[PDB]
Amino acid sequence: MDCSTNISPKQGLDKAKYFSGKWYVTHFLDKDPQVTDQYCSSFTPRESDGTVKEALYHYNANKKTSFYNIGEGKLESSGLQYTAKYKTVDKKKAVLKEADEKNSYTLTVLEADDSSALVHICLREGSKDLGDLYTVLTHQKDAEPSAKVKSAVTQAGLQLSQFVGTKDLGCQYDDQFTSL
Ligand code: HEM
Repeated sequence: MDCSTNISPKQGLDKAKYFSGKWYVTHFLDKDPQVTDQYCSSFTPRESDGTVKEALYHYNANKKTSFYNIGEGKLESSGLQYTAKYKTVDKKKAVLKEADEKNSYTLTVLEADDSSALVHICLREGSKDLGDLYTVLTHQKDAEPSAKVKSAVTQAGLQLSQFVGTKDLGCQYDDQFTSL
């Protein structure tokens, strides 16, 4: 597998709209999943002098288990795009593994407004691309994405209908973990 190539951040986006609130994934598009388990995710991204830190949460909807990470990276010269190394933590944010130099993700923001966003994420380990994911995001669980963000899905060459909708998965979030 190869992460999608035509990916660059939309220019003219207002970063205070992305580094805002918390995000819940309402729809995801996973190109070549190595597992069949489907997940829910929420994260809280903050930025300061070009360094991003974000608490990251995954819920396995089949096994009904959750795992936790903290990402850190630097904004690119191109705009709202950053490559993040990440720690592995427990629900109390105790560090189980420090960030290393082989594991990272690149996050690119394709659209972001007052209520919603579209972002792309390539997860990598050493020389291999592990996962390519598009995610539609809202600020509350199960809120409808904006017409603008829906338009950006189609602009990106995609069909929203072909994403997995997370509402039917029976998601469970930990809003204490994502807070702050
Ligand atoms: C609902 C949306 C998402 C889905 C379906 C999803 C799915 C997955 C899956 C299946 C894995 C591998 C789990 C394993 O077998 O260990 C994973 C790992 C990971 N994801 Fe996501 N993910 C989502 C959202 C996100 C987002 C928004 C971010 C970044 C902000 C992110 C960052 C990561 C990272 C860093 C890992 C590596 C964790 C590790 O190696 O322990 N994910 N995700």
